[PDB]
Amino acid sequence: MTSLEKARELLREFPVVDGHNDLPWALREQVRYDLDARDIAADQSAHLHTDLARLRSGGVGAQYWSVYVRSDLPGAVTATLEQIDCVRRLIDRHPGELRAALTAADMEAARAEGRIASLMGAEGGHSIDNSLATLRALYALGVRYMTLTHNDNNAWADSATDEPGVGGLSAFGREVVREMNREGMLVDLSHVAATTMRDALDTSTAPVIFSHSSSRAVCDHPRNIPDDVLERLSANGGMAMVTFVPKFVLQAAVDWTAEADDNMRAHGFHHLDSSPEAMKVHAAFEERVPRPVATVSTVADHLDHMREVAGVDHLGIGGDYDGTPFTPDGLGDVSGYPNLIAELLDRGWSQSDLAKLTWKNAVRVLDAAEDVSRGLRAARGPSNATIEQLD
Ligand SMILES: C[C@H](N)P(=O)(O)C[C@H](CC(=O)O)C(=O)O
Ligand SMILES: [Zn+2]
Ligand SMILES: [Zn+2]
Repeated sequence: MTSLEKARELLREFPVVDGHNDLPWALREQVRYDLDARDIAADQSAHLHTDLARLRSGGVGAQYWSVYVRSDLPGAVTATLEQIDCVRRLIDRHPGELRAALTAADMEAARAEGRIASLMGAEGGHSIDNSLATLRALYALGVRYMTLTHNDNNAWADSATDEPGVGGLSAFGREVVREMNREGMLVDLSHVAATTMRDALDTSTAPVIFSHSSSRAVCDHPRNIPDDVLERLSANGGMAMVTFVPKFVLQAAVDWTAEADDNMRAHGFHHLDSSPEAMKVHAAFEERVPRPVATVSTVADHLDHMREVAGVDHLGIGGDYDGTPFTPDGLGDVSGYPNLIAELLDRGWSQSDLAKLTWKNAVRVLDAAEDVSRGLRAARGPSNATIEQLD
């Protein structure tokens, strides 16, 4: 059979545990959670990267649904609760295809019955409003990982896409990691600065993850992971879940975006300005310089290097579907995973290597977080520390 046919067979046995899908945010922005307007039980290809049929075609067996909220707007906690509510509603609306998962055991139970294990991951420490009790509340509601920062620094952690702040993690930042370790919430290092990555690895007593980050050695961009950090994963026991974002994985795209941003500033606009006037400037740039397109090969290049440095037992996949506008050819939506697996097969990846990449590593890591949590919960009570006291 073809590599694609083989890929589908392999995924039927050990499906993909995707680390970051922003369907909730997309639903929030597109229809303000009017789920009937974007029923994922129907074909949503015209509006979203995600729907149930495409997830099945793509071989997704577990999904960490992102409950991301903007860090540049007030009421982050309320918004996070609304994002969590959206995930809960989706699970309740589609019992035949989805199953809520809070543990590694739940993930296996879902796989055994043929349902997509649905977990939640918060994206940005701003979601806890400098409150450890709030962190515990999010865990109680089902959140199983939290990206320490999003695109901007918060009071206790530095973002890779912001200027240096506290120098990685502040004293309270380390306290947050300790509490996440005690609760059993995975520390997600995507988005954070390299300094923050190292501070988190020094502090965490549990395996950490990168829900959606690729290789900095392959593509030099702050959102990607440095080799020195990848090297520490084997000891930490964590995993880096490769992402598909073109402007992060394709060199030409990284350069194009940098030049597009410079062009915006050249016209007196902040590179993130979305006004009609700013859009005119960007449109003119794309007119003379077409946007480069990434491919499955681009993503495979990152996985090959990540495997060499981090090890096959420390890799995963975090597509970032519905969280980013552009996608690599062959990975246009959630139904594309088989194309990536086929490419890896053509590159010599073994069936067991691939089962680890898609399913086994993710389950091991969540189980490890649970194991570390059992020990810490029995050893001490929860922290009542405040950011004022520590910082
Ligand atoms: C804003 C989304 N929750 P995200 O998941 O943070 C997507 C970005 C890339 C982009 O803006 O396209 C990233 O992950 O770094
Ligand atoms: Zn992100
Ligand atoms: Zn996101």
